Amino acid sequence: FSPRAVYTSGKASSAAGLTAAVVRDEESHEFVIEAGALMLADNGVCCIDEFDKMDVRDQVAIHEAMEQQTISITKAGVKATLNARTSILAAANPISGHYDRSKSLKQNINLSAPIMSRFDLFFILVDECNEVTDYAIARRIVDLHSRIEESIDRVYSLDDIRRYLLFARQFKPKISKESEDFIVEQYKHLRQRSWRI
Amino acid sequence: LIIAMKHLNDIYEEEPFNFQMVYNEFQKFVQRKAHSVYNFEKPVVMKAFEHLQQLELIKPMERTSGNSQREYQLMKLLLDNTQIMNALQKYPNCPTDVRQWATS
Repeated sequence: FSPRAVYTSGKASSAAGLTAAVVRDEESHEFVIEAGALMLADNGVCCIDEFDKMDVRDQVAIHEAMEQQTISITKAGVKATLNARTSILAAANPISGHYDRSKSLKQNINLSAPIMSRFDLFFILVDECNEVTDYAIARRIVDLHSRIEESIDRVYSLDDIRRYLLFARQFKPKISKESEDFIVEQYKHLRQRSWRI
Repeated sequence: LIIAMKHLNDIYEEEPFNFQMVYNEFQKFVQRKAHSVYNFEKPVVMKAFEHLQQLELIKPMERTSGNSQREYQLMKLLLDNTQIMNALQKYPNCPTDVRQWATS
């Protein structure tokens, strides 16, 4: 849907390939910077699949671009800072592939604390055996397989959604005082109660 | 309390239990729900557990007293899952929340 989207797999990506790399130019006999996925996804969205399989050495490199929105390189006499204004969408599974209810929630996710902290939305999906859900899923899948086009009812066109999103993104709303004190009290209540807030 | 006991028996296959684990997971159930009217303190739940033990649906293992309190005592259930389901089906005024928690 989004033309400014980049997709990547977990293990196949190295630390250099994500942010940037320092490579010697053949003709100039000097050192230059080859761009990584994050800086190519500038002002876009970057999707990572199987985030768990990534090594810690790669996630620690991601750390800076996650929060400070920029990436700094100080390697081999090359000093630079680059913009990494990206939104990260990560996909993963729990430890051993199954959510074991015999263990605590914290023990079911093998992720570092800052990484857990730096995601705004963290959704966990649990699969259950229910007959009505099974019937709905089966009928949807078979209907899609048999009736490819006539089984699609879209309220608005994808191009219309794109145009509306482009028009809407340029507005900058202001925060009202009522919204201000409502946010204050809501955060009071929320913080007064693993994934620390 | 019985539904919590069944969940404990399912999660931990054929192992005993005590009052504290049941209380903790009952607290978990009542805290996940936003504002349900089940705000009860420890003593009333303790009395309910004592009554349940009095009706002899729960029996101690390797009985002793003084050394071990009523708390921290290894209890076991004397019922089957299908019996609980069948009895709950005929319950007169079972609320929706407890029924769905039992199904879950």
